[PDB]
Amino acid sequence: MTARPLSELVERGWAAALEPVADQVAHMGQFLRAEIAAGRRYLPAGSNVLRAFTFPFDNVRVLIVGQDPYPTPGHAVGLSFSVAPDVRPWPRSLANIFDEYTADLGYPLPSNGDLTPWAQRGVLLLNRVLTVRPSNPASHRGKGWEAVTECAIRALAARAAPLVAILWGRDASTLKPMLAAGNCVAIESPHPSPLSASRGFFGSRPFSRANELLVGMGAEPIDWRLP
Repeated sequence: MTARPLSELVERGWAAALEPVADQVAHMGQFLRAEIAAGRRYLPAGSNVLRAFTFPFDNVRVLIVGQDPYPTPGHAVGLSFSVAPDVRPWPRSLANIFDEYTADLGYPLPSNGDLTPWAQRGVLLLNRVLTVRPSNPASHRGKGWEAVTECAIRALAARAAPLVAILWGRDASTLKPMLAAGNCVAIESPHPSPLSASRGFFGSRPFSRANELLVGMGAEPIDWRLP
């Protein structure tokens, strides 16, 4: 977060949708300042923390949920699982996601790990916790992000609009009630995560299944093709 008001930090739709957690967003901005004061660091970069909320709220057709950002410096860029275009090699999680991408859609291996194009086409790459202390996985659990991303997810589900949800950070029995009060929400089950690999993730066909569900709900499919 930051010191600007919600309308200045995130896209119009998202400002309105996250209105009820305006204060909590302000608190997280104050939390991040006080971490720098305490001599601790955070990822991703301040300007990337709410990056997922900078693509139109009205356009989101798919939700992909993760838990925490990458704990390794230079990985986390504020879209779940994405890395900056010059990051090589990819993290294990993204390498696994991309194996499934090639198996499911038949496309070639992406040129890099930048998932911006998915975010542009209305895939919301949301982590439940939007910051982490570097080299310390899950270090910002319970610091207040959970209420923000919960409000994000409940607001997304309350739209009169199609939504498909892919859960890649487990937490099914937490997330599934937030998505159940929606009208046109289909949840991909079961819920392997990228590191489940050959014990459930590979062959889960998340991308093709999302398009079949979208088309069944009267919506356009996602063009998953990365450069």
